[PDB]
Amino acid sequence: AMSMAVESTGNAKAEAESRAEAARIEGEGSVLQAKLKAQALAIETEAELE
Amino acid sequence: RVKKVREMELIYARAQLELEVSKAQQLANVEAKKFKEMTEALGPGTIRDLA
Repeated sequence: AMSMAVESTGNAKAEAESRAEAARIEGEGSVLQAKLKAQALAIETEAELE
Repeated sequence: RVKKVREMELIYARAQLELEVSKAQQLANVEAKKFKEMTEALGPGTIRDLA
């Protein structure tokens, strides 16, 4: 029974942590994607302002 | 962005709406003076008598 416990832990644990630690990547993607679009859109808008 | 597009909008909006009121002033000055020349040489009592 504590065997089947360890397989269940490993399976659900592995799947969930894979999803969350990938969401870490989409998160840092959001971080520096916001940082880049900040100045990018900034220069389009300040070029269309004049 | 939402500050500096929308504030240059405020400043141009001023430059245009003191403008429309300036248009209104000048056209209404001409309407004014040319009703004045109208009535004063038509006659102060003539307008009363005709009505």
